[PDB]
Amino acid sequence: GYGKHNGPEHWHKDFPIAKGERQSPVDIDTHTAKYDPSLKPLSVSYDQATSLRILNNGHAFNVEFDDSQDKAVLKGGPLDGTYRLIQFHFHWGSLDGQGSEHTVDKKKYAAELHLVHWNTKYGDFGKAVQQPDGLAVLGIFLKVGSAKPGLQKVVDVLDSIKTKGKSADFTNFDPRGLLPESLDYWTYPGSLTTPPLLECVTWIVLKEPISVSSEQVLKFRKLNFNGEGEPEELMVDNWRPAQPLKNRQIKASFK
Ligand SMILES: [Zn+2]
Repeated sequence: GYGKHNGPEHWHKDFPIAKGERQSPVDIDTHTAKYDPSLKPLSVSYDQATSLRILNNGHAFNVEFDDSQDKAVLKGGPLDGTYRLIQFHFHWGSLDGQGSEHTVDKKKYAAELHLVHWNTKYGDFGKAVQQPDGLAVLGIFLKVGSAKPGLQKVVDVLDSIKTKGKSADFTNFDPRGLLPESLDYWTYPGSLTTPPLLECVTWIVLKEPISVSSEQVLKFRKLNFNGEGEPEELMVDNWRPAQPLKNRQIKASFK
């Protein structure tokens, strides 16, 4: 979890890879990122996306998709091959001034959306996480301002999954409603940002944030880390701090 006695600063004791060479998130220093003209544009094909369910797993809430066929896929950019969307989730703060996992020149956003995809050549998500190129996660920053209409269906169902382990049917949700206008991105190799912290992720972090209203993000902060009938602990600040870049270069698709 993310408390004072089991937060990210303790994870290394159970998951020694927490101190590894390609851990995420990181600070993106925009002046030392390298423009790489050989990076292709991202290809996001989400028209046939089939959402199934939304679940409070005690760390965040996940919206899960049917990933048994190539329905919603990410290609191009720095990627070789086809990556299927399996779930998305957010990280957010107790205050608007924090919540994102990645930072841009040390600037924190109010929240960060992760669309998680796995490389179809490995057959399933479980095998993919064991490979250095197993996952691609698209990261999108949220700043507080105008409401995001395409997010509201998610906000409205949160009441039904308040506590850990609760799930609700969540069909016909279109993830295209959560993308910014521009798909310019930074990319670097990294890890999952929750345990088991495996170093299997190609990160693709979009330069343009989306805006959500204060009321929308306030509703995220009413969820609970705990299960029903346990003492209430609000689900806030479920973000891991920036880790050292070590021997990695962040590349940019844009100048
Ligand atoms: Zn995440």
